Amino acid sequence: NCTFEYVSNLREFVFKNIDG
Amino acid sequence: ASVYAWNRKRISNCVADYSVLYNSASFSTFKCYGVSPTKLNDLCFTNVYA
Repeated sequence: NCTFEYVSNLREFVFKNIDG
Repeated sequence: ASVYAWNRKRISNCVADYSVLYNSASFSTFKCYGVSPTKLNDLCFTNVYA
């Protein structure tokens, strides 16, 4: 059941989930 | 697929152009219910079943 699929030292990331 | 084993396709996140299908004489039947067949491109829904 897949509803989405996308394909494209210090590293910072911010992950959040707001309003879907 | 057979009519009793009707196949269902799920459509999430993809732009589509229902004008090249509505303008096609190949389709012997194009009838819409609850939504006008002309004004179709403006509508927006979260998911589509085929």
